[PDB]
Amino acid sequence: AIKKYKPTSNGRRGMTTSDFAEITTDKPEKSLLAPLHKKGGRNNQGKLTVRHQGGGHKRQYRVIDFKRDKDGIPGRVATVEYDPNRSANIALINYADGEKRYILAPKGIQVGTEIMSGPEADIKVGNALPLINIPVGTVVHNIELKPGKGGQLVRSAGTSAQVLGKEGKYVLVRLNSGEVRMILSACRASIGQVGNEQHELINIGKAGRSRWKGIRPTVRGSVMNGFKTRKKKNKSDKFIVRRRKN
Amino acid sequence: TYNQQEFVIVDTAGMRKKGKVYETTEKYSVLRALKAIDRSEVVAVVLDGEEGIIEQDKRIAGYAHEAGKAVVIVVNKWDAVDKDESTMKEFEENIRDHFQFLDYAPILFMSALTKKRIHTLMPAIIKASENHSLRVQTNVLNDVIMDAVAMNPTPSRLKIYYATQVSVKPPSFVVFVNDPELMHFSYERFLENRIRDAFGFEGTPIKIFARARK
Amino acid sequence: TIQWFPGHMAKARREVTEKLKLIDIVYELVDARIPMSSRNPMIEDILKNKPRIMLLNKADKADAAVTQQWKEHFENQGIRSLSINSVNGQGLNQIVPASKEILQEKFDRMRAKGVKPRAIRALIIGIPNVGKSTLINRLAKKNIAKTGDRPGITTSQQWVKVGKELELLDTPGILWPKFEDELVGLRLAVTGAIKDSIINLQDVAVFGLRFLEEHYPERLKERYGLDEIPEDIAELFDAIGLINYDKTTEVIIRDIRTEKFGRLSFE
Amino acid sequence: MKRTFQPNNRKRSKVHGFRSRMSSKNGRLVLARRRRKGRKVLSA
RNA sequence: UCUACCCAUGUCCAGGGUGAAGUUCAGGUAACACUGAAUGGAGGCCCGAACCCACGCACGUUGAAAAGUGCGGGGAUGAGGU
RNA sequence: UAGGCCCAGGCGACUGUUUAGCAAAAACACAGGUCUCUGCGAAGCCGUAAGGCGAAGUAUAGGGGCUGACGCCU
Ligand SMILES: Nc1nc2c(ncn2[C@@H]2O[C@H](COP(=O)(O)OP(=O)(O)NP(=O)(O)O)[C@@H](O)[C@H]2O)c(=O)[nH]1
Repeated sequence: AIKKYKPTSNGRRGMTTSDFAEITTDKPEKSLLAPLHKKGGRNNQGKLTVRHQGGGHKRQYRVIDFKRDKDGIPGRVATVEYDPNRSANIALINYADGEKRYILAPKGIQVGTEIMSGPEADIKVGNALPLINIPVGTVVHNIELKPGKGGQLVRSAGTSAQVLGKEGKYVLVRLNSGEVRMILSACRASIGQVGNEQHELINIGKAGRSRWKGIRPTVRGSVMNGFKTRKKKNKSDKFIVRRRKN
Repeated sequence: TYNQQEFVIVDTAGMRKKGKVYETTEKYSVLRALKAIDRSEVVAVVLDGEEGIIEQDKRIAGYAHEAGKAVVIVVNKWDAVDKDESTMKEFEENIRDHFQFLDYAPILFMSALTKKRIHTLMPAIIKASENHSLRVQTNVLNDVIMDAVAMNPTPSRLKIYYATQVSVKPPSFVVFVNDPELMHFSYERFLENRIRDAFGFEGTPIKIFARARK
Repeated sequence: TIQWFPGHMAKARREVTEKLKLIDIVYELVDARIPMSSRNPMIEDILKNKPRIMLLNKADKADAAVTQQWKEHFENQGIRSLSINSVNGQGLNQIVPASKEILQEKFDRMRAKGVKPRAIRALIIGIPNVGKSTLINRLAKKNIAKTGDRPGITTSQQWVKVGKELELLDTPGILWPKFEDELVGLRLAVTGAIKDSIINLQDVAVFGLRFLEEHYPERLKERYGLDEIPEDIAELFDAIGLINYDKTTEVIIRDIRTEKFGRLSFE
Repeated sequence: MKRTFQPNNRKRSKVHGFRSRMSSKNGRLVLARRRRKGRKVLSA
């Protein structure tokens, strides 16, 4: 889970690292790769807009599949791999049809499990179903907002949502941040809670590790010699049942 | 008559901003409102509790302060906003942050609609009546002056020689110095705070005059 | 012998005299281990027609019974005295009421004169290397004064406004220009309060050893892993080891001030 | 110490060249002014 | 084309020390964590050349030089230099 | 051609960065802590607008403040 380094130096005091106990491969697949260069917070004009960014190790994008839509054709999980772009782990699926894909890895996936997505799929980890079919009380992730897109909500590491009601032509869902809102009933969602749940206990432990991850130093405004910002006539306000007053 | 004491009360129809008062001589009444202040000796400024502090309120309070009149800041309509613990201090602290130039004024809360704590207004008024017209002994006042300048020996160097009072309302004081040019507005304000702390002098402005060596 | 008397000590007297009028009350800090020898007659001659209280700081390192007896001796002498521990507030709560009771006469006279009561102005005075700055920092809870484990840290007097209730004046320690009784100088050097690079450490160690042998023979017996009481000093010095012939004197004086031994007093 | 001028032929032509001047309007105005004065060399 | 930051592609760092995790034998045990032995080679780790800086002193100040020289000094596998 | 050594107090946890050419530090940054906004065409920014960064990322994730290792008091 979490590994603690012994204090053999001043820079290693209290540094903790992951364990990588859920990784079965060290090489990605050439087919599902694409170039991805780094921006320094600049834009099409070249001027800086976002501060505290830039630098870091080079990365390559992995083409995840947030849409599913491959009904029938049962698939078998082949491997679980580490992804540098996100905070979760990904899983490779060798569909019986022949085409291979990448999906988010929910907690509890073992190699060799048979997954299936569609209106007739059963309720178990890894499946994907429209919100109509799933019953009350389940924990789901990869929530969709409007039919046809892909997994907008609740897909970070160790986050989950819940289904509450089945009001007509909609569904009541409670999100990770205590939000309660209605979602169109024709949208899709995936069963289970995202894995790598111990990701938040990792101590960086050094000034250079954050530099590796791509974060630049922050200067306090003092030496630089509670107002809600959500719009007051914003749409989709009719769908917010219980506010995020926490 | 209140508590075997007579009183006179005047209303002034409100005051709005100078820039946007381009009315059809109906703003000619504001001159009448300004006149009442000259004939009055205690001023009650009223602010709404439902609405926050508006910039115009600070300007209006300026006229009373510059006239050397006792002021009692008053807020009305608590029936609108919540009445709860620490909601007392939310506006009590906010007023002090914004209304710095007047600090002597006591703060009173009452709502006219529900008639809550209305009878408490006059107890403020009578107390303010005395302080606007008060004299301190010449001996005592001088003895306090060089105690303040001793702990703050940072006035060439300005010299303090004498101090006394001239008027009852407001309490004017004159200090004889080698030269009034050396007087600094920061130091002049410093003298006022010590005097305002030696005695009560609550709810009334104070003015200090400076005279040369003569 | 012991002559240490720099120029800032000389300037401190003049400054105190020139700022005497503003003072309302005086606190005179006196070490508990040597209550009589720690008093300063030179500064006491300047200080008159002013109420004062004797304070016994570092009271945790001294024997309770002798300190309490000295407290009684000061009390029936005709002066108020108290026992205080600066590092952890032990008696710090019972000084503001004492000051109020002492100054109540002038306070009520002024009140009847027709003015609002004001803050109490106190001046702290004493010999160096006693808690005249740690006490202020504890009283103000702010850690505003500079403190160190050697004499002569502060160099200029400073005003500290503790709330709207107290105005404290701090002062560098003051020593009389010339000592008269060598035993007092020896005791002062043992307790600190001297630069320790101007004096002879060997005589200090000899005095400490003979006082220990006279008064606390059992504590000398336990010592640090050795049990003997011979006539000379070289027996104990070469306990744990060319070895330092007599530099171990520092060791002898090193632990005692840190209370490696139990609590004791010299009176 | 490095002096401010470190010569390089490519950058000179890319920045102060003829085609760079002709690309935008202000460069064309510069060329027109230099033609009007009669300078033997124009652009770079 | 100097300097500040960023982007894409290359390139440089003589030698010598210390000995983390892991692994094996194993007092211990019923086996540990802990003994030791062997293996292992981590580190904004250590000493120190090339390279990069610029803490002390002296000289020079119509200088060899419109920021240098001489002797000492700091970093030197990284939040590195180019 | 190759390290001078040993005691006692402050200050900053450490490695690093700064006024090219007077100030290399106790000043800046830093790992950790805490407050606040944001349900996705997100909040913030650059632009008159189109168009972009945030990010092809989704509250264990991003902006904006205050402090500044870790052990014993708040
Ligand atoms: N044990 C103990 N140590 C105390 C006490 N009071 C002060 N000290 C110690 O005394 C030292 C600080 O003394 P300090 O007050 O600065 O002495 P000083 O008279 O102000 N010297 P100077 O006037 O020159 O600044 C610290 O080492 C502190 O621990 C006490 O009551 N007990």
